[PDB]
Amino acid sequence: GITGTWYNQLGSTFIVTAGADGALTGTYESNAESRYVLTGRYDSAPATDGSGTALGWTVAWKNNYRNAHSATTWSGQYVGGAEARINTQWLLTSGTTEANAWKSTLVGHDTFTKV
Amino acid sequence: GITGTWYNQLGSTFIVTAGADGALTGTYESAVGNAESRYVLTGRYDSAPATDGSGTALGWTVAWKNNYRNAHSATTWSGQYVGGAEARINTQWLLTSGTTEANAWKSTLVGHDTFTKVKP
Amino acid sequence: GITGTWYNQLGSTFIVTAGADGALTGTYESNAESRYVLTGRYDSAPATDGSGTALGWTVAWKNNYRNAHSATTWSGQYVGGAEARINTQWLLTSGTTEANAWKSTLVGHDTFTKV
Amino acid sequence: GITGTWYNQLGSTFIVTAGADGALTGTYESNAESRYVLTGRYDSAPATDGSGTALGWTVAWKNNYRNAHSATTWSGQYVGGAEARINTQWLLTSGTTEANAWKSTLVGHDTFTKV
Repeated sequence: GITGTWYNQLGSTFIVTAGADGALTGTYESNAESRYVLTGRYDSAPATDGSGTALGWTVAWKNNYRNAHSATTWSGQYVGGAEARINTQWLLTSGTTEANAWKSTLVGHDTFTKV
Repeated sequence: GITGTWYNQLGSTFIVTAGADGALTGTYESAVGNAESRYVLTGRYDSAPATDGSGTALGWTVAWKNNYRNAHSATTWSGQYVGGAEARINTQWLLTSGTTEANAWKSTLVGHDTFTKVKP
Repeated sequence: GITGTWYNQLGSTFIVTAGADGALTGTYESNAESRYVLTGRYDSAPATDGSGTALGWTVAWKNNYRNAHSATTWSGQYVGGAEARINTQWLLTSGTTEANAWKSTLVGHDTFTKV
Repeated sequence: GITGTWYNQLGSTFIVTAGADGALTGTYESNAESRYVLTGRYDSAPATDGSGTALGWTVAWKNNYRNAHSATTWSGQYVGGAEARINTQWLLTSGTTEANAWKSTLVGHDTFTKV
Protein backbone atom coordinates (compact mmCIF):
# COMPACT_ATOMS: atom_id res chain seq x y z
CA GLY A 1 0.00 0.00 0.00
CA ILE A 2 2.84 2.46 0.62
CA THR A 3 4.81 2.20 -2.60
CA GLY A 4 3.65 4.88 -5.07
CA THR A 5 2.96 8.62 -5.30
CA TRP A 6 1.43 10.59 -2.43
CA TYR A 7 0.03 14.13 -2.38
CA ASN A 8 -0.45 16.63 0.45
CA GLN A 9 -2.99 19.48 0.60
CA LEU A 10 -0.35 22.13 0.03
CA GLY A 11 0.61 20.89 -3.41
CA SER A 12 3.68 18.82 -2.46
CA THR A 13 4.31 15.47 -4.03
CA PHE A 14 6.31 12.43 -2.95
CA ILE A 15 7.21 9.14 -4.70
CA VAL A 16 8.40 6.30 -2.39
CA THR A 17 9.47 2.72 -2.71
CA ALA A 18 8.99 0.45 0.28
CA GLY A 19 11.58 -2.32 0.30
CA ALA A 20 11.08 -5.78 1.72
CA ASP A 21 13.54 -5.02 4.56
CA GLY A 22 11.86 -1.86 5.94
CA ALA A 23 13.66 0.62 3.73
CA LEU A 24 11.85 3.70 2.39
CA THR A 25 13.54 5.53 -0.49
CA GLY A 26 12.33 8.25 -2.82
CA THR A 27 12.09 11.88 -3.81
CA TYR A 28 10.15 14.89 -2.51
CA GLU A 29 8.96 17.49 -5.06
CA SER A 30 6.83 20.65 -5.28
CA ASN A 31 10.81 20.95 -11.70
CA ALA A 32 14.35 19.80 -10.99
CA GLU A 33 15.25 22.67 -8.75
CA SER A 34 12.47 21.61 -6.37
CA ARG A 35 13.29 17.89 -6.16
CA TYR A 36 14.98 16.45 -3.06
CA VAL A 37 16.11 13.02 -1.86
CA LEU A 38 14.27 11.17 0.86
CA THR A 39 15.13 8.20 2.96
CA GLY A 40 13.26 6.39 5.72
CA ARG A 41 12.18 3.20 7.52
CA TYR A 42 8.81 1.45 8.11
CA ASP A 43 7.43 -1.56 10.07
CA SER A 44 7.55 -4.43 7.60
CA ALA A 45 5.36 -6.64 9.86
CA PRO A 46 2.59 -4.54 11.40
CA ALA A 47 -0.02 -5.95 13.77
CA THR A 48 -3.27 -7.43 12.51
CA ASP A 49 -5.67 -5.89 15.05
CA GLY A 50 -6.54 -3.19 12.52
CA SER A 51 -3.70 -0.95 13.73
CA GLY A 52 -1.78 1.36 11.40
CA THR A 53 1.73 0.85 10.02
CA ALA A 54 4.39 2.96 11.70
CA LEU A 55 6.91 4.82 9.53
CA GLY A 56 9.23 7.78 9.28
CA TRP A 57 11.37 9.71 6.83
CA THR A 58 13.83 12.56 6.45
CA VAL A 59 14.55 15.25 3.88
CA ALA A 60 17.54 17.63 3.99
CA TRP A 61 16.72 20.63 1.76
CA LYS A 62 19.87 20.67 -0.30
CA ASN A 63 20.05 19.62 -3.90
CA ASN A 64 22.30 20.38 -6.90
CA TYR A 65 20.71 23.84 -7.23
CA ARG A 66 20.07 25.30 -3.78
CA ASN A 67 20.63 24.73 -0.04
CA ALA A 68 18.35 25.94 2.77
CA HIS A 69 20.61 24.50 5.48
CA SER A 70 17.64 22.70 7.04
CA ALA A 71 16.11 19.24 7.38
CA THR A 72 12.61 17.91 7.95
CA THR A 73 11.61 14.59 9.56
CA TRP A 74 8.08 13.20 9.42
CA SER A 75 6.77 10.67 11.96
CA GLY A 76 3.45 8.96 11.43
CA GLN A 77 1.38 6.06 10.23
CA TYR A 78 -0.04 4.51 7.08
CA VAL A 79 -3.76 3.64 7.03
CA GLY A 80 -4.80 1.54 4.05
CA GLY A 81 -8.28 1.02 2.63
CA ALA A 82 -10.23 3.02 0.06
CA GLU A 83 -9.12 6.30 1.51
CA ALA A 84 -5.57 5.11 2.11
CA ARG A 85 -3.82 7.87 4.10
CA ILE A 86 -0.50 8.60 5.75
CA ASN A 87 -0.97 10.74 8.88
CA THR A 88 2.14 12.52 10.18
CA GLN A 89 3.63 15.00 12.58
CA TRP A 90 6.83 16.79 11.51
CA LEU A 91 9.83 18.68 12.85
CA LEU A 92 11.92 21.09 10.78
CA THR A 93 15.31 22.15 12.08
CA SER A 94 17.48 24.97 10.70
CA GLY A 95 21.22 25.32 11.35
CA THR A 96 21.75 28.30 13.68
CA THR A 97 24.38 29.75 16.01
CA GLU A 98 24.19 28.66 19.61
CA ALA A 99 22.64 32.05 20.47
CA ASN A 100 19.74 31.32 18.14
CA ALA A 101 19.15 27.65 18.93
CA TRP A 102 16.00 28.24 20.99
CA LYS A 103 14.19 29.17 17.78
CA SER A 104 15.76 26.48 15.58
CA THR A 105 12.84 24.00 15.36
CA LEU A 106 9.32 24.29 13.91
CA VAL A 107 6.61 21.69 14.45
CA GLY A 108 3.48 20.82 12.48
CA HIS A 109 1.40 18.15 10.80
CA ASP A 110 0.62 16.83 7.30
CA THR A 111 -1.82 14.28 5.84
CA PHE A 112 -1.05 12.55 2.52
CA THR A 113 -3.43 10.80 0.16
CA LYS A 114 -3.11 8.78 -3.05
CA VAL A 115 -5.41 11.08 -5.00
CA GLY B 1 32.83 15.12 11.85
CA ILE B 2 29.48 13.46 12.36
CA THR B 3 31.06 10.13 11.47
CA GLY B 4 31.74 8.15 14.60
CA THR B 5 30.28 6.64 17.73
CA TRP B 6 27.82 8.71 19.73
CA TYR B 7 26.14 8.29 23.11
CA ASN B 8 23.05 9.96 24.51
CA GLN B 9 22.28 11.02 28.03
CA LEU B 10 20.65 7.61 28.66
CA GLY B 11 23.55 5.44 27.49
CA SER B 12 22.08 4.67 24.08
CA THR B 13 24.62 4.15 21.27
CA PHE B 14 24.50 5.58 17.74
CA ILE B 15 27.12 4.45 15.29
CA VAL B 16 26.85 6.46 12.10
CA THR B 17 28.55 7.06 8.81
CA ALA B 18 28.15 10.33 6.93
CA GLY B 19 28.29 9.98 3.17
CA ALA B 20 29.73 12.45 0.73
CA ASP B 21 26.28 12.70 -0.82
CA GLY B 22 24.46 13.80 2.38
CA ALA B 23 23.52 10.25 3.38
CA LEU B 24 23.48 9.01 6.95
CA THR B 25 23.62 5.29 7.66
CA GLY B 26 24.26 3.30 10.80
CA THR B 27 23.01 1.36 13.77
CA TYR B 28 21.21 2.42 16.95
CA GLU B 29 21.38 0.56 20.25
CA SER B 30 18.90 1.72 22.89
CA ALA B 31 18.94 1.80 26.68
CA VAL B 32 15.14 2.13 27.17
CA GLY B 33 11.86 0.71 25.82
CA ASN B 34 10.87 -2.46 24.00
CA ALA B 35 14.35 -2.92 22.68
CA GLU B 36 17.19 -5.46 22.38
CA SER B 37 20.32 -5.26 20.24
CA ARG B 38 20.83 -2.97 17.23
CA TYR B 39 18.31 -1.49 14.82
CA VAL B 40 19.07 -0.06 11.39
CA LEU B 41 19.05 3.69 10.90
CA THR B 42 18.96 5.99 7.92
CA GLY B 43 18.87 9.74 7.45
CA ARG B 44 20.13 12.81 5.65
CA TYR B 45 22.34 15.79 6.51
CA ASP B 46 23.53 19.13 5.02
CA SER B 47 26.82 18.35 3.27
CA ALA B 48 27.62 22.04 2.61
CA PRO B 49 26.71 24.11 5.62
CA ALA B 50 26.97 27.81 6.22
CA THR B 51 30.41 29.16 7.10
CA ASP B 52 29.03 31.70 9.55
CA GLY B 53 29.44 29.45 12.55
CA SER B 54 25.96 27.94 12.20
CA GLY B 55 25.26 24.31 13.05
CA THR B 56 24.80 21.47 10.53
CA ALA B 57 21.16 20.41 10.08
CA LEU B 58 20.39 16.70 10.11
CA GLY B 59 17.83 13.96 10.80
CA TRP B 60 17.28 10.21 10.89
CA THR B 61 14.74 7.44 11.49
CA VAL B 62 14.66 4.08 13.27
CA ALA B 63 11.75 1.60 12.96
CA TRP B 64 11.81 -0.67 16.07
CA LYS B 65 11.75 -3.98 14.32
CA ASN B 66 14.71 -6.35 14.23
CA ASN B 67 15.08 -10.15 14.18
CA TYR B 68 14.54 -10.30 17.95
CA ARG B 69 11.51 -8.06 18.46
CA ASN B 70 9.03 -5.63 16.94
CA ALA B 71 7.43 -2.78 18.90
CA HIS B 72 5.29 -1.53 15.95
CA SER B 73 6.69 2.00 16.23
CA ALA B 74 9.23 4.41 14.72
CA THR B 75 11.26 7.36 15.98
CA THR B 76 12.56 10.37 14.02
CA TRP B 77 15.28 12.68 15.35
CA SER B 78 15.65 16.18 13.88
CA GLY B 79 18.49 18.45 15.02
CA GLN B 80 21.92 19.90 14.37
CA TYR B 81 25.56 19.03 14.80
CA VAL B 82 27.83 21.57 16.49
CA GLY B 83 31.58 21.09 16.19
CA GLY B 84 34.14 22.47 18.56
CA ALA B 85 36.00 21.60 21.73
CA GLU B 86 32.95 19.65 22.89
CA ALA B 87 31.16 18.28 19.84
CA ARG B 88 27.51 17.44 20.33
CA ILE B 89 24.31 16.76 18.38
CA ASN B 90 21.14 18.40 19.73
CA THR B 91 17.85 16.85 18.72
CA GLN B 92 14.12 16.84 19.15
CA TRP B 93 12.33 13.58 18.40
CA LEU B 94 8.91 12.16 17.67
CA LEU B 95 7.92 8.52 18.40
CA THR B 96 4.81 7.19 16.65
CA SER B 97 3.22 3.76 17.31
CA GLY B 98 0.68 1.97 15.12
CA THR B 99 -2.86 2.31 16.59
CA THR B 100 -6.50 1.95 15.61
CA GLU B 101 -8.31 5.17 14.69
CA ALA B 102 -10.07 5.61 18.02
CA ASN B 103 -6.68 5.76 19.69
CA ALA B 104 -4.65 7.74 17.19
CA TRP B 105 -4.82 10.89 19.40
CA LYS B 106 -2.37 9.26 21.75
CA SER B 107 -0.09 7.74 19.17
CA THR B 108 2.86 10.15 19.32
CA LEU B 109 5.40 10.96 22.05
CA VAL B 110 7.69 14.02 21.89
CA GLY B 111 11.07 14.57 23.57
CA HIS B 112 14.69 15.73 23.20
CA ASP B 113 18.08 14.01 23.12
CA THR B 114 21.67 15.21 23.29
CA PHE B 115 24.53 13.11 21.89
CA THR B 116 28.23 13.37 22.64
CA LYS B 117 31.28 11.32 21.59
CA VAL B 118 32.11 10.75 25.26
CA LYS B 119 30.06 8.11 27.03
CA PRO B 120 28.44 9.20 30.31
CA GLY C 1 -15.35 36.63 18.79
CA ILE C 2 -13.28 34.31 20.97
CA THR C 3 -15.97 34.34 23.68
CA GLY C 4 -18.38 31.44 23.21
CA THR C 5 -18.85 27.70 22.90
CA TRP C 6 -16.41 25.65 20.82
CA TYR C 7 -16.27 22.08 19.56
CA ASN C 8 -13.50 19.80 18.40
CA GLN C 9 -13.38 16.90 15.96
CA LEU C 10 -13.70 14.35 18.76
CA GLY C 11 -16.92 15.57 20.39
CA SER C 12 -15.36 17.63 23.16
CA THR C 13 -16.83 21.00 24.13
CA PHE C 14 -15.14 24.09 25.55
CA ILE C 15 -16.88 27.24 26.84
CA VAL C 16 -14.75 30.37 27.22
CA THR C 17 -14.67 34.01 28.00
CA ALA C 18 -12.08 36.40 26.60
CA GLY C 19 -11.42 39.32 28.93
CA ALA C 20 -10.30 42.89 28.41
CA ASP C 21 -6.64 42.49 29.18
CA GLY C 22 -5.98 39.11 27.59
CA ALA C 23 -7.39 36.64 30.08
CA LEU C 24 -8.99 33.41 29.03
CA THR C 25 -11.35 31.57 31.39
CA GLY C 26 -13.79 28.70 31.25
CA THR C 27 -14.49 24.97 31.39
CA TYR C 28 -13.68 21.99 29.17
CA GLU C 29 -15.97 18.95 28.86
CA SER C 30 -16.43 15.73 26.91
CA ASN C 31 -22.11 14.91 32.70
CA ALA C 32 -20.51 17.06 35.38
CA GLU C 33 -17.97 14.30 36.03
CA SER C 34 -16.15 15.18 32.81
CA ARG C 35 -16.07 18.94 33.46
CA TYR C 36 -12.71 20.65 34.09
CA VAL C 37 -11.45 24.18 34.63
CA LEU C 38 -9.37 25.91 31.98
CA THR C 39 -7.23 29.05 32.09
CA GLY C 40 -5.02 30.94 29.62
CA ARG C 41 -4.14 34.13 27.72
CA TYR C 42 -4.61 35.73 24.27
CA ASP C 43 -3.28 38.66 22.24
CA SER C 44 -5.75 41.45 23.08
CA ALA C 45 -4.40 43.72 20.31
CA PRO C 46 -3.60 41.69 17.22
CA ALA C 47 -2.19 42.95 13.93
CA THR C 48 -4.53 44.38 11.28
CA ASP C 49 -2.86 42.74 8.26
CA GLY C 50 -4.96 39.58 8.10
CA SER C 51 -2.97 37.64 10.72
CA GLY C 52 -4.70 35.42 13.28
CA THR C 53 -4.91 35.98 17.03
CA ALA C 54 -2.42 34.01 19.10
CA LEU C 55 -3.49 32.32 22.31
CA GLY C 56 -2.92 29.45 24.69
CA TRP C 57 -4.64 27.53 27.48
CA THR C 58 -4.10 24.82 30.08
CA VAL C 59 -6.23 22.22 31.76
CA ALA C 60 -5.10 19.98 34.61
CA TRP C 61 -7.12 16.75 34.61
CA LYS C 62 -8.34 16.81 38.15
CA ASN C 63 -11.86 17.66 39.27
CA ASN C 64 -13.94 16.68 42.31
CA TYR C 65 -14.51 13.20 40.88
CA ARG C 66 -11.40 12.27 38.97
CA ASN C 67 -7.62 12.83 38.80
CA ALA C 68 -5.43 11.53 35.99
CA HIS C 69 -2.33 13.21 37.37
CA SER C 70 -1.72 14.93 34.04
CA ALA C 71 -2.17 18.29 32.22
CA THR C 72 -2.64 19.46 28.60
CA THR C 73 -1.58 22.78 27.06
CA TRP C 74 -2.99 24.06 23.75
CA SER C 75 -1.04 26.69 21.71
CA GLY C 76 -2.58 28.25 18.63
CA GLN C 77 -4.48 30.96 16.82
CA TYR C 78 -7.99 32.26 16.33
CA VAL C 79 -8.96 33.13 12.77
CA GLY C 80 -12.15 35.05 11.98
CA GLY C 81 -13.78 34.24 8.63
CA ALA C 82 -16.57 32.30 6.92
CA GLU C 83 -16.07 29.81 9.72
CA ALA C 84 -14.40 31.35 12.74
CA ARG C 85 -11.96 28.73 13.91
CA ILE C 86 -9.13 27.96 16.32
CA ASN C 87 -6.27 25.75 15.10
CA THR C 88 -4.05 24.29 17.84
CA GLN C 89 -1.12 22.03 18.61
CA TRP C 90 -1.10 20.44 22.06
CA LEU C 91 1.14 18.87 24.65
CA LEU C 92 -0.02 16.44 27.37
CA THR C 93 2.30 15.63 30.26
CA SER C 94 1.73 12.83 32.76
CA GLY C 95 3.33 12.59 36.17
CA THR C 96 6.02 9.88 35.85
CA THR C 97 9.03 8.78 37.86
CA GLU C 98 12.36 10.03 36.59
CA ALA C 99 13.22 6.78 34.82
CA ASN C 100 10.01 7.05 32.84
CA ALA C 101 10.35 10.75 32.08
CA TRP C 102 11.37 10.14 28.44
CA LYS C 103 7.88 8.83 27.76
CA SER C 104 5.89 11.39 29.74
CA THR C 105 4.68 13.69 26.98
CA LEU C 106 2.27 13.29 24.06
CA VAL C 107 1.90 15.78 21.13
CA GLY C 108 -1.05 16.30 18.83
CA HIS C 109 -3.26 18.91 17.18
CA ASP C 110 -6.93 19.93 17.30
CA THR C 111 -9.24 22.25 15.39
CA PHE C 112 -12.29 23.81 17.02
CA THR C 113 -15.37 25.47 15.52
CA LYS C 114 -18.54 27.12 16.81
CA VAL C 115 -20.51 24.46 14.97
CA GLY D 1 6.91 23.27 46.71
CA ILE D 2 5.98 25.10 43.49
CA THR D 3 5.29 28.57 44.90
CA GLY D 4 8.35 30.79 44.56
CA THR D 5 10.95 32.19 42.13
CA TRP D 6 12.37 29.95 39.36
CA TYR D 7 15.25 30.37 36.93
CA ASN D 8 16.21 28.99 33.57
CA GLN D 9 19.66 28.92 31.97
CA LEU D 10 19.13 31.89 29.64
CA GLY D 11 18.46 34.75 32.03
CA SER D 12 14.72 34.26 32.42
CA THR D 13 12.84 34.54 35.69
CA PHE D 14 9.37 33.72 36.81
CA ILE D 15 7.51 34.15 40.04
CA VAL D 16 4.52 31.90 40.63
CA THR D 17 1.89 31.34 43.25
CA ALA D 18 0.26 27.88 43.45
CA GLY D 19 -3.34 28.08 44.77
CA ALA D 20 -5.24 25.46 46.80
CA ASP D 21 -7.62 25.10 43.89
CA GLY D 22 -4.93 24.10 41.40
CA ALA D 23 -4.39 27.66 40.07
CA LEU D 24 -1.01 28.97 38.89
CA THR D 25 -0.59 32.78 38.67
CA GLY D 26 2.41 35.06 38.36
CA THR D 27 4.84 37.06 36.31
CA TYR D 28 7.42 36.09 33.72
CA GLU D 29 10.53 38.27 33.33
CA SER D 30 12.24 37.54 30.01
CA ASN D 31 12.91 45.86 33.44
CA ALA D 32 9.10 46.16 33.63
CA GLU D 33 9.31 46.51 29.87
CA SER D 34 10.13 42.76 29.99
CA ARG D 35 7.49 41.54 32.50
CA TYR D 36 4.45 39.57 31.31
CA VAL D 37 1.50 37.92 33.05
CA LEU D 38 1.34 34.14 33.42
CA THR D 39 -1.54 31.76 34.11
CA GLY D 40 -1.91 27.98 34.41
CA ARG D 41 -2.98 24.88 36.32
CA TYR D 42 -1.32 22.00 38.23
CA ASP D 43 -2.32 18.76 39.96
CA SER D 44 -3.28 19.79 43.48
CA ALA D 45 -3.21 16.20 44.68
CA PRO D 46 -0.30 14.34 43.18
CA ALA D 47 0.86 10.83 43.93
CA THR D 48 3.31 10.19 46.79
CA ASP D 49 5.02 7.35 45.00
CA GLY D 50 7.95 9.32 43.54
CA SER D 51 6.11 10.69 40.50
CA GLY D 52 6.38 14.38 39.64
CA THR D 53 3.48 16.85 39.75
CA ALA D 54 1.97 17.67 36.34
CA LEU D 55 1.45 21.32 35.37
CA GLY D 56 1.15 23.86 32.55
CA TRP D 57 1.06 27.64 31.99
CA THR D 58 0.71 30.28 29.27
CA VAL D 59 2.25 33.70 28.58
CA ALA D 60 0.92 35.90 25.78
CA TRP D 61 3.75 38.31 24.89
CA LYS D 62 1.84 41.59 25.27
CA ASN D 63 2.22 44.08 28.12
CA ASN D 64 1.61 47.83 28.32
CA TYR D 65 4.89 48.46 26.50
CA ARG D 66 5.23 45.99 23.67
CA ASN D 67 3.50 43.21 21.76
CA ALA D 68 5.02 40.38 19.79
CA HIS D 69 1.67 38.94 18.62
CA SER D 70 2.45 35.47 19.91
CA ALA D 71 1.94 33.12 22.88
CA THR D 72 3.98 30.40 24.60
CA THR D 73 2.61 27.41 26.55
CA TRP D 74 4.74 25.24 28.88
CA SER D 75 3.76 21.63 29.71
CA GLY D 76 5.80 19.61 32.21
CA GLN D 77 6.30 18.39 35.72
CA TYR D 78 7.63 19.54 39.07
CA VAL D 79 10.08 17.27 40.84
CA GLY D 80 10.87 17.91 44.52
CA GLY D 81 13.85 16.93 46.60
CA ALA D 82 17.16 18.65 47.21
CA GLU D 83 17.63 19.49 43.55
CA ALA D 84 14.10 20.56 42.79
CA ARG D 85 13.28 21.38 39.20
CA ILE D 86 10.51 21.89 36.67
CA ASN D 87 11.17 20.06 33.39
CA THR D 88 9.19 21.41 30.43
CA GLN D 89 8.45 21.22 26.76
CA TRP D 90 7.05 24.36 25.14
CA LEU D 91 5.21 25.56 22.08
CA LEU D 92 5.38 29.13 20.76
CA THR D 93 2.72 30.25 18.31
CA SER D 94 2.80 33.51 16.36
CA GLY D 95 -0.06 35.19 14.54
CA THR D 96 0.37 34.52 10.79
CA THR D 97 -1.86 34.76 7.71
CA GLU D 98 -3.32 31.51 6.31
CA ALA D 99 -0.50 31.35 3.74
CA ASN D 100 2.13 31.11 6.49
CA ALA D 101 0.28 28.98 9.00
CA TRP D 102 2.65 26.02 8.33
CA LYS D 103 5.49 28.01 9.90
CA SER D 104 3.58 29.47 12.87
CA THR D 105 4.74 27.14 15.67
CA LEU D 106 8.14 26.56 17.34
CA VAL D 107 8.91 23.70 19.72
CA GLY D 108 11.52 23.52 22.44
CA HIS D 109 12.37 22.57 25.98
CA ASP D 110 13.47 24.22 29.21
CA THR D 111 14.50 23.32 32.72
CA PHE D 112 13.90 25.63 35.68
CA THR D 113 15.58 25.62 39.09
CA LYS D 114 15.33 27.31 42.46
CA VAL D 115 18.85 28.65 42.14
